[PDB]
Amino acid sequence: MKYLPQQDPQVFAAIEQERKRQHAKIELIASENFVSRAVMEAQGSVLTNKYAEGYPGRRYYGGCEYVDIVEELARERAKQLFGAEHANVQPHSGAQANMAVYFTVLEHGDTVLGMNLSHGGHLTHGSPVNFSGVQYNFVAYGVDPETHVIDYDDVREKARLHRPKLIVAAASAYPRIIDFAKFREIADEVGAYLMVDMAHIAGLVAAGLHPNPVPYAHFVTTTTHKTLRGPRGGMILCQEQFAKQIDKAIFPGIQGGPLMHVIAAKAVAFGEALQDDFKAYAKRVVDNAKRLASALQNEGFTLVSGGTDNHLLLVDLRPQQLTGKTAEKVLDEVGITVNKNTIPYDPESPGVTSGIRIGTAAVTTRGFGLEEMDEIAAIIGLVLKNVGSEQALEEARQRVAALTD
Amino acid sequence: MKYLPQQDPQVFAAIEQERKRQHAKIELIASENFVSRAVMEAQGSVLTNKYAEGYPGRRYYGGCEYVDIVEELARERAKQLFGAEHANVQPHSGAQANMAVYFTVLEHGDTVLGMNLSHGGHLTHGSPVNFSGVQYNFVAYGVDPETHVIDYDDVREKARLHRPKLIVAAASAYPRIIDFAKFREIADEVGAYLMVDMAHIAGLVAAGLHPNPVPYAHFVTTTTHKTLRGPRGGMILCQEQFAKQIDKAIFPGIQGGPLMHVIAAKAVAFGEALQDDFKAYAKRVVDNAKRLASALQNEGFTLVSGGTDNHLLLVDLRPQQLTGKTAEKVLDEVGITVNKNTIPYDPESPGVTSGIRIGTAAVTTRGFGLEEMDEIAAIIGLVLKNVGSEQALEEARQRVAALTD
Repeated sequence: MKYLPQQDPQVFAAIEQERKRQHAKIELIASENFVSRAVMEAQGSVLTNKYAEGYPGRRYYGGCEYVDIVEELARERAKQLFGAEHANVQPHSGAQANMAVYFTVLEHGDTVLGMNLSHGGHLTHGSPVNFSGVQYNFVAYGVDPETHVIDYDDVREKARLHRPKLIVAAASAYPRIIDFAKFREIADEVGAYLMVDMAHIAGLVAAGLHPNPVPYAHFVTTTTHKTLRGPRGGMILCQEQFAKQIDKAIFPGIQGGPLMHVIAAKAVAFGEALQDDFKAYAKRVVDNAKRLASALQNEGFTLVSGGTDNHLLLVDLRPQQLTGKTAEKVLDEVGITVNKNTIPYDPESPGVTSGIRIGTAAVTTRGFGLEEMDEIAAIIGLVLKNVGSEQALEEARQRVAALTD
Repeated sequence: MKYLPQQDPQVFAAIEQERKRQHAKIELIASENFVSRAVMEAQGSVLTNKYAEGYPGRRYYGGCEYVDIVEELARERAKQLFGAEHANVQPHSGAQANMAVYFTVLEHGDTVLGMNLSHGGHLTHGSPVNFSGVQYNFVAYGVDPETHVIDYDDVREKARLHRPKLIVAAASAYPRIIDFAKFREIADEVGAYLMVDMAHIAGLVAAGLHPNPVPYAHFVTTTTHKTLRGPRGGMILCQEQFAKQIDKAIFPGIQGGPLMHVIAAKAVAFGEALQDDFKAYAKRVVDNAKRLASALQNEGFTLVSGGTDNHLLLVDLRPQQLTGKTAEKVLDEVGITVNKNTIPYDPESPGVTSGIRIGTAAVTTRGFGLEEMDEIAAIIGLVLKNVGSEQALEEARQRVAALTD
């Protein structure tokens, strides 16, 4: 940076702290990643200056010829990545992407069927303190109490009982492949739309490592910043039949001016995802997660569902008589970043939990491989089996530093 | 830029076109401005990588110590700028800032009283194709048919008749000072909350050139990217009594992860606005608008309300037998960027209009003064009085180029 250090020493010092923090820690928050310098440069461009309400070639402001090129690049590359008939790259976030789909097909008070939030469903899939649960009548399906795999007969029963207008599939903390074909079959049985929120798994889908929801779902929502490794924001994919309605839902429905610089950054990220090396990256993410899962099991940990098919895993800490809150805190002390996370049928509150959620997307981006996964698991074992030993924690600290260099 | 040109030639070429366009044109879109290089660098930082749901010291993710510093800098500087008791710097946009306030105090179907959209009110102040008009029951007050000043007796009558839960003051196309004291008096009479959407005038308020709504309003919303000259995004100000509710409305209510890099950019912009030179800048904006108004009147143009108290003006093109659409198009041909805009009591549709909206914030940022305002008015006169003369348009083109260098 050249101008920020002089203009704003306070902001610059804090940004520098954050940059150094991102290098020093072992980042295992499953929703996080590290964007490329190209993505960041696009976000830091003069495109922030442009009002561009509307869509390419159909804007409500003059002078949009070039931001139109940028938005169309984003849309076309997204369609190439996911094989979708239509893309809307304007959503400000995952929240707004989901909000727009709900606004498109539902009226206030309509019934929606989503994944149980404490089994892996997201805030925007019906929390009573979120617009989703306040605006629409959410009901929930669960995972099997033993296998922790989505119970598709429960999806079906809930759908047949409650008769939702919309069914939502996908999750913030589900470690297995989701069967979109079965969701669509159930949706078809009850005459419901199917929305798939692929936010977490989007990069894996792009790389052919998770089944693609696009051919099965009426609407696919996603963030651009998780396994897709792009800037912070949202996106909607859908068939041409819903294109006009979806676009109108984003604008003039729920947003105003789009963030053209972020949209540029989206285009860049999609371009990166189209490359062969991104496919190799995504395979390493999944390979690393499986290796980490196996290594943690070797350390004596129980995993929700018994492992992972994707980028993330959930440790059930009940065998260790630890809460997720306790584990999160102590791991923070040694430089490992995880989230406390409810496990299916958790006896603890969401503020406490019996689990920790871990993902490999970020560490894989920084070049971690199988050997590093073994060591991460070993350090987690050392820490969680010796929470009261400051010497154990100091050893962990040194081993974490050894990994981040 | 260093990495983008190599990684993504297509995106880079389009960004470069846009950068050059921003230099070449006379930018008179009233909602636009040019951010500093420091603001852009903050947006292009690694802060995009950080999930930070929640608030400073009260986050749902570990490792937020430094993004907390950044967000608190934004909040404290905003409070210093506007004298507000509380700031929420997380809203992704003006849309989301307004959305959150509505979510805080209203239930589905509640009556809200806002400015007539064709008299200057914004999309999010009750358009039937926007969430505001779909979710809540909007009624409207108007300006006087002759003076084009808000009719405060109409505000009062509408309030007493319809009994709104909330009154919204502020506008996207109102060239005069708004009397927030009168709005609060009316709000008090009917037991309604008062929200002021100061998006357009925020920089002028910060500079003491427009009365501050903060002491009169329960909630003040704004964008950060208009006269405030910051990054693209939203903000909410309110008294401490509503702080908790407002914060909960933004998260977990209507958003998820905030854009920490944009929040950094907000802090930077607020820091710039706190400086003496920003006050001088804002005075030049208002001085320039008054000069431009006078100069246009000298060219024979009629202005809505007969001039301006702020950064923007509205030309009533009926005396010239031109539509706003026609004027917008021909000015585009010569390198002057304006919006078609409905005038109060417009006989034309919103797709056609009888007016153009012009603002001086952007041209003032690039260093334009009073002499430049005279020349801009002269060029607009030359163009709009000679729409059928290609030689006149070519002369205009050359004079525009002369201004932008």
